[PDB]
Amino acid sequence: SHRKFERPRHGSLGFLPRKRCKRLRGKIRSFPKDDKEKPPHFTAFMGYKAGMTHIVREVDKPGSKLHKKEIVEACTIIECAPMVVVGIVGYRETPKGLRILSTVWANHVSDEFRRRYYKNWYKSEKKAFTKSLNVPEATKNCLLKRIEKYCTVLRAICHTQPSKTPLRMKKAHIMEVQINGGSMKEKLEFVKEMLEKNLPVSTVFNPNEMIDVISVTKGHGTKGVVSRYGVKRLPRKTHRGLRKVACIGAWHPARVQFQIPRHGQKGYFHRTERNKKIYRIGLKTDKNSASTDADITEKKITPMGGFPHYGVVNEDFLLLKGCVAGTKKRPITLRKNIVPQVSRDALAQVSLKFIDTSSKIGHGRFQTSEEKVKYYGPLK
Amino acid sequence: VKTEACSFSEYRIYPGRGQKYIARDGKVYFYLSSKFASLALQKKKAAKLRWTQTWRRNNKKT
Amino acid sequence: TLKNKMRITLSLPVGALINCCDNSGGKNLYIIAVQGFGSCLNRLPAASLGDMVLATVKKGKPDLRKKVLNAIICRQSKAWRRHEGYYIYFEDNAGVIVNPKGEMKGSAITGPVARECAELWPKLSSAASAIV
RNA sequence: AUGAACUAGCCCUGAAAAUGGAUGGCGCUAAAGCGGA
RNA sequence: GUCAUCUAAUUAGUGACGCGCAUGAAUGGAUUAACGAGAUUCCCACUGUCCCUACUUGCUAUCUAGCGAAACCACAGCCA
RNA sequence: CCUUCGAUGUCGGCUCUUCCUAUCAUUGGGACGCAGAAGUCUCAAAGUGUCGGAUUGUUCACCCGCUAAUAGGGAACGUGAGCUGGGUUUAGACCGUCGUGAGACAGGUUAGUUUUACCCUACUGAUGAAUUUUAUUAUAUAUAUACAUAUAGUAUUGUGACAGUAAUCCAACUUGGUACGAGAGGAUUAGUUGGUUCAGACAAUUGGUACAGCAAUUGGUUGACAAACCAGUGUUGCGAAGCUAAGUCUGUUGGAUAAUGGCUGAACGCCUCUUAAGCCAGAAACCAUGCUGAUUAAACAAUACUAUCU
Ligand SMILES: [Mg+2]
Ligand SMILES: [Mg+2]
Ligand SMILES: [Mg+2]
Ligand SMILES: [Mg+2]
Ligand SMILES: [Mg+2]
Ligand SMILES: [Mg+2]
Ligand SMILES: [Mg+2]
Ligand SMILES: [Mg+2]
Ligand SMILES: [Mg+2]
Ligand SMILES: [Mg+2]
Ligand SMILES: [Mg+2]
Ligand SMILES: [Mg+2]
Ligand SMILES: [Mg+2]
Ligand SMILES: [Mg+2]
Ligand SMILES: [Mg+2]
Ligand SMILES: [Mg+2]
Ligand SMILES: [Mg+2]
Ligand SMILES: [Mg+2]
Ligand SMILES: [Mg+2]
Ligand SMILES: [Mg+2]
Ligand SMILES: [Mg+2]
Ligand SMILES: [Mg+2]
Ligand SMILES: [Mg+2]
Ligand SMILES: [Mg+2]
Ligand SMILES: [Mg+2]
Repeated sequence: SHRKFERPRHGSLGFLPRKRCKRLRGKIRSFPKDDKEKPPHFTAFMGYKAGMTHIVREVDKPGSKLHKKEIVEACTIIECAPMVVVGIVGYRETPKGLRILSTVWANHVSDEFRRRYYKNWYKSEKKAFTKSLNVPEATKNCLLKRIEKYCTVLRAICHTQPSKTPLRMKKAHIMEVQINGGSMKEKLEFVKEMLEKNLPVSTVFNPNEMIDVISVTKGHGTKGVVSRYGVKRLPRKTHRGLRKVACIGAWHPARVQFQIPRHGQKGYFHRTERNKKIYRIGLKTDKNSASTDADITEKKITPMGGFPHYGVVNEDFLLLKGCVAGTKKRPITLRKNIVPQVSRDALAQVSLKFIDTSSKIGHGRFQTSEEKVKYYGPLK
Repeated sequence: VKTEACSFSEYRIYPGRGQKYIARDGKVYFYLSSKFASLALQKKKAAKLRWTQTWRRNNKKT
Repeated sequence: TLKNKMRITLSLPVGALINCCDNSGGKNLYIIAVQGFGSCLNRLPAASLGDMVLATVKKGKPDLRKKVLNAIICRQSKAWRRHEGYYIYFEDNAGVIVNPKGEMKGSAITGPVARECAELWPKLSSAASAIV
């Protein structure tokens, strides 16, 4: 017979095989659609998560209750040291999917790029990328002409620089960045100019832009149905315990269906989130990178006492409104929107009035470490 | 940046920190931390505790 | 009159007993329903400090008793967040008796009234003493 | 060389139920369907 | 069952009515202060029973060295 | 009266999933005894919803409310090695009617034991080799080639067949006291600002949590002070880091259609949306896009090094 009272289903069947992910790195599944009328440009980047803080901002929404008020909002900070471009790969379309012609490498590569090919670098002869860099440039140019003639998609291989962070890891992370823009020849020309240089993050994105985020959530281990799916909790009189689902199914479909919630692993899942807005792109050549027009105190982004569980931020960074999946030190991938948005919030530009840099250990009370010594006077 | 006092131990309160309590009459009180709010709501006096700015003003310790 | 009322934390479920805050003759109020509440299986209807509710009077002058009436919440004891960046809480929970159109049956409020509640109802703002 | 009525073959409407399904299956229309030789 | 009362709302509780399927006098009738690990209704205080769940301690479960059973069993074990 | 009496656990509720359409609301339409407003009859359509309580053991009923709406059903009358045990349905006991009596009653009442998973399979997560009667959507210098090519080891970056899939409804103000109407009344669309129910994450702030830590204290015991200890965490206050909600952030647009309304145009010199041939617009429905997996394809590609040896 029918269930007595209706209620919507508990979980979401769209994230269903709740298993651990294959990797730390967030992978882009699809790229934005190539508009061949724009000039060639990059589409993605990668950095590391540092921590959170809050700011004060004025509102410009006519008709809202908050139309002329300063309000507080929470933001996340991502460290964005520059990447290095080291290779070119070209794809072509076949009825079995995209297919590779060849890969072309730069003339020199670094040791943190080479460490990524070794389980244990300290006990090796270090012979990776030693014979294939002496290739004559004539062969490389012939291969590039073939790529120009037969291909349809370019991507660029780039890697990060963990030595400029407080990380313990030394292997660099490697990823491919698709390049949209003009014709195939223009794309190839655009790429070749960068085969051994750095990408600053400010080249790829703009202030007040809207961006998508890809990363891996925090891990928790084995968790019960009550915590994993949020089912009801069961009366205190129950004999074998109360933290479970009472009925697994009707008699006669004589099996358990895949829609029933069960125990198992929770956390460490792969996610893609949309519409995170950029509030400030700070640099490392700037001494007052956390000061505003309305607060001329000279300041950097790092709170008093270090970012808890991370360290100090002394490269250029992004400031994002809201929250991002992952722990501290988790690598974050940054993609452009699939198609650009023209809404009232996607175009509006933001002016900041205050950024908080008080301590996040305990309950902070001062904005700089000089205020602390100025308040107390001499000690013992 | 504008800021105002704690009304229990007059430290300066920066934006995004505080906590307010409206009494039986329309008096407004503004603390910054949980410790001060708990102490004030237990009806303890700031002049009876050694570390507050009120105690060491009454003892000429500044 | 605009009805925007950015969200406020709800803590006053059905079955609560609160003060009456005005000069109409009643001494308390007993919430039995909340306007605008939808459907969710085991969830109790609950109200915050700007909503209109249905209540009875458990003590007060006899002609106000044994009936269903309308009321509006003016103070609440559970803390809630203001967008300027702090948190607020009163000591007690209070409300006033009104018409289904929001017009008072008494003629004066006793204590302080919330600034969010007065923005939605003009008669209550007119009849208040101190708005906080 | 136009109107009306009637009659009977194939086709169509009447024709709504619970796990996903049954001219035995694929499929079949110059039949691999229905009535004959 | 009808009337009143208790609630916002009463197949429940109490007070009355009586042509009572089929009430009634040591088969004891009608009451009744005190007493009861006896059967029911309402109020005050109280609370994780609940809204709606979260965080924590011991002892298990877990993986190791050692030791070491039983029920059951035609043959066996994916579906429409 | 076909199966089960060397036994298929017998009412209801709670929890949880999936299916049906004989459509209550939400989406587009046709008709009216259709001015507007509010309704009634009806078409495609199951994508998304279908509640809080008082009395009763109840299924069923009947009132108080909110709502957009508070539709109807199935799965051994879904669901007891999931619970619970109020009812019925052993043994005690009371009342009424019946019986000479022992006793009966589908008439009331009160008290009355709910056992076992370590096996197979299903489902949820976790390790993992072996794949030449094997495979191929090219390679090489306009030419040739299946009469061809393909070894293994350790790593990185990728392709993506196939399977799963996600958002939903409402209010206020403007349009505008307007079109319509004698008056009383009185909206369709579009815009702006918020909210409900869902889903996926997060901890800057607020709250919760204590066997990091610091402080206070009762009984007892080391001669006193100091320093400590026991009372299975003796009791009390604050309580960082971490976890966490009641706190914070985020939740697309294309192709081809069904209903209906139309185009050109015979049959039938007029006519006709086709009840012939040939076309158009068009829905919360369908297929993609986007997202999760991909020892779901015993599946594959490019690259970098190395193999007393092709
Ligand atoms: Mg029990
Ligand atoms: Mg902190
Ligand atoms: Mg002080
Ligand atoms: Mg319930
Ligand atoms: Mg045949
Ligand atoms: Mg009686
Ligand atoms: Mg006698
Ligand atoms: Mg007798
Ligand atoms: Mg053990
Ligand atoms: Mg079968
Ligand atoms: Mg048998
Ligand atoms: Mg059985
Ligand atoms: Mg049995
Ligand atoms: Mg019918
Ligand atoms: Mg319509
Ligand atoms: Mg309609
Ligand atoms: Mg049954
Ligand atoms: Mg049946
Ligand atoms: Mg049992
Ligand atoms: Mg049962
Ligand atoms: Mg069972
Ligand atoms: Mg019983
Ligand atoms: Mg008995
Ligand atoms: Mg705290
Ligand atoms: Mg904490």
